[PDB]
Amino acid sequence: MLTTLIYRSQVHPDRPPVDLDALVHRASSKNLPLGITGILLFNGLQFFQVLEGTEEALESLFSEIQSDPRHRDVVELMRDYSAYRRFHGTGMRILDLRLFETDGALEEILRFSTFGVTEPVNDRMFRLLSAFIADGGRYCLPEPLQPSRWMMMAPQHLPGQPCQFALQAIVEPAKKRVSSFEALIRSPTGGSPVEMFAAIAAEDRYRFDLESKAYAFALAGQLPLGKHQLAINLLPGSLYHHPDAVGWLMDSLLAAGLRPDQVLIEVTETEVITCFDQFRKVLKALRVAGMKLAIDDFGAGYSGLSLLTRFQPDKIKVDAELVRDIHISGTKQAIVASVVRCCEDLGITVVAEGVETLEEWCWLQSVGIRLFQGFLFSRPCLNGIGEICWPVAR
Amino acid sequence: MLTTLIYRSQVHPDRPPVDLDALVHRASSKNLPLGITGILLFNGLQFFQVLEGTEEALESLFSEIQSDPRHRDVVELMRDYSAYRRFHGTGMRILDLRLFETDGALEEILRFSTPVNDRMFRLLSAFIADGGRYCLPEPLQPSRWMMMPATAAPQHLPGQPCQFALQAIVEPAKKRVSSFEALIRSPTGGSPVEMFAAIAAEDRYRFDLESKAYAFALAGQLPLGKHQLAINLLPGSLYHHPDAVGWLMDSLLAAGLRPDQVLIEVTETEVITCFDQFRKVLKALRVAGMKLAIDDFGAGYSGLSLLTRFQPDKIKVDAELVRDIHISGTKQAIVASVVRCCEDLGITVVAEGVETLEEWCWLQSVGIRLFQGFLFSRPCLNGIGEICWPVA
Ligand SMILES: Nc1nc2c(ncn2[C@@H]2O[C@@H]3COP(=O)(O)O[C@H]4[C@@H](O)[C@H](n5cnc6c(=O)[nH]c(N)nc65)O[C@@H]4COP(=O)(O)O[C@H]3[C@H]2O)c(=O)[nH]1
Ligand SMILES: Nc1nc2c(ncn2[C@@H]2O[C@@H]3COP(=O)(O)O[C@H]4[C@@H](O)[C@H](n5cnc6c(=O)[nH]c(N)nc65)O[C@@H]4COP(=O)(O)O[C@H]3[C@H]2O)c(=O)[nH]1
Ligand SMILES: Cc1cc2nc3c(=O)[nH]c(=O)nc-3n(C[C@H](O)[C@H](O)[C@H](O)COP(=O)(O)O)c2cc1C
Ligand SMILES: Cc1cc2nc3c(=O)[nH]c(=O)nc-3n(C[C@H](O)[C@H](O)[C@H](O)COP(=O)(O)O)c2cc1C
Ligand SMILES: [Ca+2]
Ligand SMILES: [Ca+2]
Repeated sequence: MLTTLIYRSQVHPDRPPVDLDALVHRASSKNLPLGITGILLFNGLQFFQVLEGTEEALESLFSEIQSDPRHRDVVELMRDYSAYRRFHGTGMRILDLRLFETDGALEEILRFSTFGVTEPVNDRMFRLLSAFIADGGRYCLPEPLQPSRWMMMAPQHLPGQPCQFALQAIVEPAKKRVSSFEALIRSPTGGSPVEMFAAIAAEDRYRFDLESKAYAFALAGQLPLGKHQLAINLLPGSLYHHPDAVGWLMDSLLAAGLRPDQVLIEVTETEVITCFDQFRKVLKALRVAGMKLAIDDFGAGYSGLSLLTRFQPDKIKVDAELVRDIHISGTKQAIVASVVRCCEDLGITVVAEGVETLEEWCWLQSVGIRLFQGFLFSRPCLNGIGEICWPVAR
Repeated sequence: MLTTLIYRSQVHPDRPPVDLDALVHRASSKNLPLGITGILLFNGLQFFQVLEGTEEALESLFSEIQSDPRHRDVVELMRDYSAYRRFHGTGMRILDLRLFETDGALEEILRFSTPVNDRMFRLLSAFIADGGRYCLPEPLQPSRWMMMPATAAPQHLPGQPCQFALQAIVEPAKKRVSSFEALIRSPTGGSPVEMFAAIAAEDRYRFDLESKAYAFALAGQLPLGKHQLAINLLPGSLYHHPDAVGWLMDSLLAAGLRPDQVLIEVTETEVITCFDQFRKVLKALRVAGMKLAIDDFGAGYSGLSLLTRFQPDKIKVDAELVRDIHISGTKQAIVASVVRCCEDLGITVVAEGVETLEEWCWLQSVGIRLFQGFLFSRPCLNGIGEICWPVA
């Protein structure tokens, strides 16, 4: 079955320039008997390749290409089924963009290429080609943000309590600064939030979720606290199945020596979406009281920034599924960069969570993320502040 | 109940400089007895104002401000309930941003106000850093444009269980018609709601699919040419007989049309509820060669997570996001982000329900080039309607 594969990559500027002549001669000669067609674009620093052929033949070739030491930062942009070949000729075509001016490159592409009965601008492949020609260095990973240039550098449990809390830090690595702490619920035996809520009767889970926060506020009250935000997770139901849940949280946090502005509530969009008029009453009560709110797991389940027409949170936490393998996904790169920009324009804080690798941290930083949560920096610490690992040079 | 109101605006660059001394002086003197506080930022071309006070007082004030001839392009950025007054003891005060060094303006603000964890402060920072971002350019001012006149030919086609109205999707910068969208009508000329209500509930999926033959027949006889044909389908009507894609393929080819010429429109709200069955339809569409568009993008608040699963050829920005975009900083930020994301992904963006020049101008400023709405073209029963173009 005919398939299209589109990727971008970049060269090593430190090494001798790649023989473009030998590359394209051997490519075109290998591709032809395998039924592989397409075009290669080169701007002096970046490669852009469109590959056409069977799914099995493109998977075999991309594996060899990803593995090729001539280039790095290989980012897949498109991979889908096709009805016709766009490129024709007994081999791989190549354009050195540096030697074309203004729109001569798009002119040479359109010489031998077929884009159907409608205008070429109606083809996604052509639009992706145009975007690389007009502005290719856009998602080119900067040299200081190359992952290869980076490397990475006590408290007891409480079984007597009905619940305990683990703390995970939100960090800003550029200033080596802890931004805030998120409280994660744990069972008396140190079990997960799943295990904890499973032990609670279903009709009592909303009330338990709200009242467990008294133990989170108390813990935060005994810690070197001072002036970091405390994020707590709540179901929206737990907030409005109660006569004054906002006022209850208010009394509970103030008795622990915390401030309204220091406490942030984390809810997801999936949880909120079914009940806007119910939630907007709760958010209003939170705002007036002085408490903050984040939209958590933004990317998982129902997620869109058109949600921001209903209300604007103080913070948006980008889901770990958008963060996962962002270094190779053109789709995830575009989406996260879009979130960063929208929130910057609206004055909404952005946190990327589930950050596990340097490659994730580096690419998230290139698209504008400054606040990070994940195992790479700091793991959740039961009833205390865990150690933070900072990325250092070399 | 305390409320915060934040907006930005632009001066008239060809008119004499307004005495801002007298403006702010009178403002501060009027604001304080009414329980209104805040500040004004000025960079030479743009204003940025924070207003604090009751919902009633700020409503009354902002209404006078919106009608004020001293400025234009008033864009509301924030309106929400507030915990406390950030500018207590300051009815109104102006800061000329050109009179400050790099962090100087922000440090002055903090010395007289009552902080990066505050949304108001972050919005203040954004205007100080890059305030010219959503500043509407001079050639894109609504007053610099005017719509043109011009002839349609609607025709009743008998012996059909349904008819189709055609509305053009246009590119005004090239005065070019991109595509035509087929909108179903009853044999009498009634709405899509009027048509489907006459069909039995369990036969509505089949009817939706089968009716498309009459849309292809229309398109082939209009000569179509190098134009796309957009058709509206329920996802359910696509995974329903086993050969639904193949049926549609046979029907369009017999009409003289090409696969790449036909685009399928499914709404964001209906797709998200059935990813699992839509996936096999997606494979068949791309093997066959037909295109896919996500319609009403934004209406189900799940467009971003949808682009994670699959990438359509086109998205059509919901008419609600287009509505009042000229005064909504929220919608301006959202649409501009969507446009930027789609540009990176190679997805075509079309704005829906474009009714006014104000909408078209601000849509243009955030990157949109394809437009659908009553401003340019109204739906025409079984034919190509007349198209109005904006002229400078
Ligand atoms: N794989 C991976 N995981 C990472 C990484 N960094 C952090 N995590 C983890 O992801 C979870 C936090 O995500 P969440 O969306 O808050 O998801 C949480 C949160 O929703 C939650 N939860 C925690 N406390 C409460 C609570 O008090 N009430 C409610 N309703 N939910 C809670 O239950 C979910 C499961 O939480 P946890 O076991 O505490 O697991 C934590 C955590 O350890 C990473 O780099 N990689
Ligand atoms: N206020 C305003 N409205 C504008 C403007 N421009 C276009 N419209 C209109 O909005 C509708 C097109 O949007 P839609 O989301 O496709 O909404 C359509 C579309 O979803 C639809 N529809 C049409 N044909 C079919 C069909 O064959 N099958 C299915 N399932 N739905 C269809 O039913 C809906 C109702 O369509 P219509 O009566 O044809 O009404 C059209 C149309 O006249 C504008 O500038 N301002
Ligand atoms: C940017 C770039 C594009 C490439 N394109 C192709 C290609 O289209 N076809 C191909 O066979 N090899 C291509 N290669 C080379 C392969 O990665 C790999 O070196 C080659 O398949 C090995 O073949 P050989 O050693 O048997 O000659 C490309 C390499 C780079 C860096
Ligand atoms: C940039 C801008 C900001 C303004 N801010 C205020 C304000 O904060 N308070 C106020 O009373 N008038 C403000 N005005 C003036 C009002 O639009 C309007 O002229 C005034 O409220 C009319 O009331 P008056 O006739 O009693 O002066 C502002 C005008 C402009 C152009
Ligand atoms: Ca959380
Ligand atoms: Ca439609």
